[PDB]
Amino acid sequence: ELAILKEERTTTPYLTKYERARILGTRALQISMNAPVLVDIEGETDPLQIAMKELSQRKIPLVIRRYLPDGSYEDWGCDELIVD
Amino acid sequence: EDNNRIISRLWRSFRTVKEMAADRGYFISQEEMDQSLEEFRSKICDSMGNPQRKLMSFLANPTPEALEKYSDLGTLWVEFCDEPSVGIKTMRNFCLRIQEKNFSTGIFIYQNNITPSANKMIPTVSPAIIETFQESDLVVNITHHELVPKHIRLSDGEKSQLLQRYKLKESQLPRIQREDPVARYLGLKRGQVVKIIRRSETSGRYASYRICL
Amino acid sequence: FGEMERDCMIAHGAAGFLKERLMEASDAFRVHVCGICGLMSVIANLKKN
Amino acid sequence: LIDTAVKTAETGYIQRRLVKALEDIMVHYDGTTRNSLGDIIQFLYGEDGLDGTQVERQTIDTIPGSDKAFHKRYYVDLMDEKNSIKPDVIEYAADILGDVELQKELNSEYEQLVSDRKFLREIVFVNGDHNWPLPVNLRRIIQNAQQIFHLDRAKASDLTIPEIIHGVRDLCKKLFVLRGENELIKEAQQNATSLFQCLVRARLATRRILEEFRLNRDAFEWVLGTIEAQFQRSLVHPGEMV
Ligand SMILES: [Zn+2]
Repeated sequence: ELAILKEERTTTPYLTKYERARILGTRALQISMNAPVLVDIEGETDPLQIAMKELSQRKIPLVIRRYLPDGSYEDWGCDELIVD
Repeated sequence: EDNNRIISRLWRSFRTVKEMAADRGYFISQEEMDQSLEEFRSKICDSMGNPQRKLMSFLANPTPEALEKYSDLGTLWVEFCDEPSVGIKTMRNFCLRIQEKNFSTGIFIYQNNITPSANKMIPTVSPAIIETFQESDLVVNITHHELVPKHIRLSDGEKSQLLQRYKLKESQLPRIQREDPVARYLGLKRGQVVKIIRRSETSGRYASYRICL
Repeated sequence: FGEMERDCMIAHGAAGFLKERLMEASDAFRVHVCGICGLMSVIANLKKN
Repeated sequence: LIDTAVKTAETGYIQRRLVKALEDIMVHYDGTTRNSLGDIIQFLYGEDGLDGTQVERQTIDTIPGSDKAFHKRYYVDLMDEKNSIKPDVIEYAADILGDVELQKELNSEYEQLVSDRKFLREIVFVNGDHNWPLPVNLRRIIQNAQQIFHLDRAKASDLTIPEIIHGVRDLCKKLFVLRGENELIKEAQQNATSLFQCLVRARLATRRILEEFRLNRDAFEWVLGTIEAQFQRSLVHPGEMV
C-alpha cells in the first residue's frame, strides 16, 4: 500500500555501518543454529568470520526495508547495495 | 533647530512606509521614492514650518507581475493619523472611511498610543484588513540591517509542491509569530510560508523555509 | 548502569546491546493483558490453558 | 581547592540538562533532521550533508592575492607568444597558437573564476580568511598521483585542453548529496555544494596543472575517480543521534 516501486527508489545505494552491523549479527546468528552456508567453508570456524567472508563475495540473501519518515518504506536487496 | 529633527523623523518614516509598500508588490514610481528633503518641507509643512498629516495619505495599485503571482491582492490605502492619543473617535471615523470606498487594506499610523476599547474596533471593519503601526517604530528600516536575511512570501501552489517534496503537514514546519517585525513588514496571515535564504560558512548559500500563524 | 552510560550507548547506536542490558541481564517479566480494556488485570491459568 | 570543589558539579548538572534536552533528534533517510514527531529542525543536516570526522582545514586559493598576481596565475592567452603556455611542457605546442575554438573555452572558464572570486569575496567570507574546514584532501591526492605514476621530470605532457575543461566541468556535476529529479532537489543539490565547487575550480585550472603539477592523462583520470570515491565515502549516515 505504501511501498515504493523499483524505479522510484531515492535512498542512497551505500551499505551504511549500522546496516552492515545488523546483517553480520543476524547472519552469524543464523549460521550458528545449523543453517546452510553459501560459500566454500575452509579454514575459519567462527560464525562472524564466516559471515564477513560471505559479505565479501556477496551471497547473503536478506532484504533491507528502509522506513521513510512519514510511514512509507523501500525494499533493497542485500546483493545490490554497493558494499564499500 | 529642534524643527529639523522632527521633520527628519517624519521624512524617514514616510520613506520606510513607501519601501514597505514596494516590497509587498504594489507600484510606486521613482519620482515618489527619490524624494529629497526640500520637496518634503515645501509640500508638507505649513508656512509656519509645521506638518499637515492629511496631505501625506495616498492610494496604491498593484503591478501586473505581483497581480499574477499573488491573486488575492486588492489596493492599498495609506493615511497618517492626526490626533496624538488615538481613541475611539478617530478609529471609528477611519473605519467608516475604509468601509466607504470598499478598499481591501489600510494602514493607520498612530503617534503615541491607542485605547483598548478602540483596539476592539478592528474586527468591525471586515471584509477589509486594518493594520496598525507606530511611527517611532518605522524610523529605521530593519531589512537593511546586517543580520536579517531576505524573506520572500510564497504563492498558493508552490506551497503544495513544497509539502509534496517533504511529505508534511502545515503544522510541522519551523514557525514565525504574527507579531514579529519581519513578519508584519511583509504582512502575513495564518497559513503563509515565507522563504529565507541565509548565508552559511559550510556551503555558502542555505535556503530554509518558515511558516506563520 | 547509570543514565550517562545509557546516553553513551545511545551515542554509539547499539540499540540491541541496550535492549539487552536493560532486560535479560537484569529483570525480565511477562504479563498477559487484554485487548478491549487494556489493563494488566487478566486472570490467567496455564497448565489448564 | 575551593573553586575546584565548586564548579565541577555545576558543570555536571548543566550537562544533564543539555543531554536531557537533546536526545531524540535523528537523521532520517533523506537529510531531514527531525525530532521525535516531525518538527524539521534542520532541512539538511549540517547545511551540507557531511559528517564531522571527515573535514580538514584547507585553503581556498582564489580569495587572497592581488589582481595582478591572480591574473598572472590563472589567465591564459594563446594568441600572443609571451603570455601563453610554455612550449617545452607540451608536445602538441605547434598545433595551438591560433585556433579561437579554444580561446573561447578558456575565456569562459576565466570569467567563471572571476564570478567565484567576487562571490566568495563579497557575500560570504567578508574579512577574507582563506582557511576553512572542507572535505577531501586534494594535495595528498595530487602528490600520491605523482608518486604512483613516477610523474616527476623533465618531460613534456600530452594532455588536451578540451579533456581538461570538459573533464572538470563534467566532474563538478557528479557530486550527489540529494538524489531524485524534482526541481527542488536539484536546486538543493546545487546549493548544498558550492564552496567545494569553488575549491575544485580553484585548484585544477590549467596553468596550475600543466605548469606546476605537470600531470599527464592516466593520472588525471585516476585523480577524478579518487575525488568522486572519497566524496561519496564522506557523507553522514542515516540513523545518527547527533
Ligand atoms: Zn478486558
